[PDB]
Amino acid sequence: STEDAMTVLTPLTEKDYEGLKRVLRSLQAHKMAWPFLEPVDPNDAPDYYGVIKEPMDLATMEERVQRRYYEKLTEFVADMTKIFDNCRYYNPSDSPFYQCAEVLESFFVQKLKGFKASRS
Ligand SMILES: CN(C)CCc1ccc(Nc2cnn(C)c(=O)c2Cl)cc1
Repeated sequence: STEDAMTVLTPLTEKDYEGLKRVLRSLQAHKMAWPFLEPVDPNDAPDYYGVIKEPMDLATMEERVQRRYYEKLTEFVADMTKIFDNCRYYNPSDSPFYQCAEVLESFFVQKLKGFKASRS
């Protein structure tokens, strides 16, 4: 669609980056974001970094947003998706972390759709 191709191809502008920061800030304020605010502490999960190839967290994405690391929205969505995919890969489905990933990913999808709608 218009938004799917924009998402893949349209370079992110400074104006886009205001929208990206708003989305990230709203995730960081969400009640269910607590497991994802900061990198996974190895002492919470001793085998985590031997298993998870590309860790991700909201503080690392905040740094990348500040530095204009992302050229396309697809790259931003991929980093965010890693947070939730890593969590569901490593944890059982009845884990509170896994449940937080399900709730926060649905919230991110709601916010991401709003952001894509306003790029016009
Ligand atoms: C040092 N801490 C006890 C602080 C509390 C805390 C912070 C973040 C997490 N986040 C984790 C942890 N372990 N694993 C396997 C995960 O997947 C995730 Cl998302 C947990 C506790």
